[PDB]
Amino acid sequence: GQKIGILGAMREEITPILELFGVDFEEIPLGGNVFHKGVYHNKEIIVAYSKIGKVHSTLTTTSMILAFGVQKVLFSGVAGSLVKDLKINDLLVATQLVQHDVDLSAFDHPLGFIPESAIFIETSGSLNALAKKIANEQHIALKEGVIASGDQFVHSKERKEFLVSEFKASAVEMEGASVAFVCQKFGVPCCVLRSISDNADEKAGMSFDEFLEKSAHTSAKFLKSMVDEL
Amino acid sequence: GQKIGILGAMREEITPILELFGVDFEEIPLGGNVFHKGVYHNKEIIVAYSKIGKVHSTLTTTSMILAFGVQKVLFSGVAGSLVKDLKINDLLVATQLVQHDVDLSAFDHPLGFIPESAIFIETSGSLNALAKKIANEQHIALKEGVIASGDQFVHSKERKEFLVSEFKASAVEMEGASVAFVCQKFGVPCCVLRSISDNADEKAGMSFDEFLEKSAHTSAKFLKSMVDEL
Ligand SMILES: Nc1ncnc2c(CN3C[C@H](CSc4ccc(Cl)cc4)[C@@H](O)C3)c[nH]c12
Ligand SMILES: Nc1ncnc2c(CN3C[C@H](CSc4ccc(Cl)cc4)[C@@H](O)C3)c[nH]c12
Ligand SMILES: [Mg+2]
Ligand SMILES: [Mg+2]
Repeated sequence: GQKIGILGAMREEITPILELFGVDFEEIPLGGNVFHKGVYHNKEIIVAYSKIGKVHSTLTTTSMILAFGVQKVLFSGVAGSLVKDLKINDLLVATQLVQHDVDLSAFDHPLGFIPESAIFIETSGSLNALAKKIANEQHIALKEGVIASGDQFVHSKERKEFLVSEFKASAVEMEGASVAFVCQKFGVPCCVLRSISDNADEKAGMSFDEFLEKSAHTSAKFLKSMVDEL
Repeated sequence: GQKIGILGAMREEITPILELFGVDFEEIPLGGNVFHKGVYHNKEIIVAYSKIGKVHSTLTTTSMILAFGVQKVLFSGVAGSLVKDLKINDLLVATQLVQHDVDLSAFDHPLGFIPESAIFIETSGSLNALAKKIANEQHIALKEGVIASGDQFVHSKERKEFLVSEFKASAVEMEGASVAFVCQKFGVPCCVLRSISDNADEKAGMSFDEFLEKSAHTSAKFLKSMVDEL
């Protein structure tokens, strides 16, 4: 089968991936990351956590593509909810992603826009449709929406309101847009899957600490169900 | 000699590099970038502009290392001044770089800090010392200081004051910390050289437009003088 890269940002997001897949992994260090290489259902899987934020995740995704030759990238992890219908533990796939902290307004560019790029980065319609079909068959809600990514943990009503008003984002995290961006630049199909850990508000830190483990597991289990169909 | 990667962020920052080196270049596309491969003074040189910002520059630096096998990376371009003694056209090398827009304060981390990383990223003491020796011999001032990098063009007194107070930064740009970070992760020596284009204040946009071409040339000419000693 096709070689699949599987990414999280934090070790906690990939621990359930390694456990749920349950196969033997070889650990390969490169560029400050540890890549776990295994075989699952006749497919090579490469699993890593990037470390937090846009630079870390850009580097790790580029390494996955250039050094390991992955043919698709599936990102699994947690996110903050920006919409009332995404509750703790709920899943979404990002149809589009934006770097919400990019600001070239001094040159009259829209927020999120960089010359020679675009505000919104697309993911794989095929992988997103597969996710939705699995969610429907398993009787779980799966939102499809915009994810905003930046290098700040969002924990205020004011910043939430900006993300909703400026980008119509449904969730916020720190890595999805960079992962999807790298994949687009190399022509590699990408899916970004997140489970809600908090509401990105004043109490988000406490909610994140409480729900990281469960939400990371919810996303990882769903990612595995996608790989089972690939 | 050793294979050298030479990076700018904007096409305008590498146009003088290609012209000043004056050799034949082969254009090689990869990952949305165009790499210009030439031979200069018995050294292979790979020149590219990354496009603006942290994600673009992280990707291009990773490609330079993984796909082209560069053994050192020299970054050349322009920057906004945060200190009175760095005037338009003046040069500095970054002794350390910080991602000034990283904010994990919700988890009680210092600004700029990411777990499993550090606030300040180091560059090559050898390359920085070479730069200083060349500047002294050529009778030009060369500051050695902290450069702050983020995904916003800085154009306000308030943000300048934050960068100086929080990080003691001397200049601000959008790519240096990410380039230096990637190089550190792969063990590749890095030097980040910038020429001042503006004062990062309310009028920075107009100053940048006026001085981009000259400042980019000043940095490129100095970078070439470093390569002449390598
Ligand atoms: N409200 C929010 N804002 C941004 N990102 C996230 C995420 C997703 N990721 C989790 C993780 C949050 S930053 C952090 C720092 C130190 C420590 Cl010890 C625990 C967490 C980042 O990889 C983004 C969940 N909620 C978020
Ligand atoms: N005050 C400042 N703040 C941040 N970065 C810089 C830089 C360095 N780079 C130049 C370039 C500024 S962003 C931009 C966008 C659209 C257009 Cl058409 C022209 C410029 C980025 O690669 C950062 C110089 N001054 C800066
Ligand atoms: Mg594409
Ligand atoms: Mg080192």
